[PDB]
Amino acid sequence: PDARSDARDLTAFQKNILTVLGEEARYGLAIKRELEEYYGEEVNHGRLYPNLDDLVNKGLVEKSELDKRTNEYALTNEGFDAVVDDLEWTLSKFVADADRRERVETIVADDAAALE
Amino acid sequence: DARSDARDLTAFQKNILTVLGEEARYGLAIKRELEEYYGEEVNHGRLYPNLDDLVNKGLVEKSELDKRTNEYALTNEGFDAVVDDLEWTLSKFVADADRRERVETIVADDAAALE
DNA sequence: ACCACATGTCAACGCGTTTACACTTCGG
DNA sequence: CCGAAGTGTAAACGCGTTGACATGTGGT
Ligand SMILES: [Mn+2]
Ligand SMILES: [Mn+2]
Ligand SMILES: [Mn+2]
Ligand SMILES: [Mn+2]
Ligand SMILES: [Mn+2]
Repeated sequence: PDARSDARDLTAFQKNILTVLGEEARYGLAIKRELEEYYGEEVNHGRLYPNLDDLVNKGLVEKSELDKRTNEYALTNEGFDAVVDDLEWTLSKFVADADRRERVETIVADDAAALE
Repeated sequence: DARSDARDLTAFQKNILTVLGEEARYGLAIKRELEEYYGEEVNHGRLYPNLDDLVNKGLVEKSELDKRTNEYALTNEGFDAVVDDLEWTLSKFVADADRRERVETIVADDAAALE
């Protein structure tokens, strides 16, 4: 299963969900909150869960049960490949000269600093 | 703020800005590059409304190349939108040392492709 | 028991796309 | 001139969202 064949037709919402899960696996409403933080608005759970269900059916997300009212969503191996593939495309178009590159380098350096 | 523009746009539109972040191009050149990305035919009836909409949002400038050809380029605002989305994806991808070194090798390979 | 939490589900609604027809412009 | 290039554009159409109802769980 190639993640490219399955992840280039996803909507911005779905791709943002995968990026959130790229940080760490999360239960439903925790994803909602982090999406809400990115969008600056409220995200309707009636939109989240069906989109999580779609990503599951596409093979990009696994749905496990923490307790029998809570599910934990996480990226499959194909899901992580989808996140990597999207980043390699974004970068291949952004890294157009040396200034663009070092900009990315300081971004990644600052990100690694926040992790300590 | 760069976030407020980037968040709303659709995937199709951000792909337009990613394309333009590499280089300013004319309409059908954007079309062909997205057709290579999607691996599907891209309807021009879909592209031109989207580029124009991105102009009304102040993220793309529409200039005259010929009087049958337009050149589309990123405004400084559109660039900040591209950079902000890049920063968010990276902020959530660089979760440990291996993730960072993965991004470093990608960026290094990209830089070596420049010549 | 109480009442959050967590997720399920849907159809009226919103909205962008598809699929056309259409124009003016440049090359040979 | 004649065809392709390049872009314009609108209505049927497809298709995901909105905003709500809904169930069942876990905590206190
Ligand atoms: Mn979606
Ligand atoms: Mn909600
Ligand atoms: Mn990709
Ligand atoms: Mn093509
Ligand atoms: Mn076309």
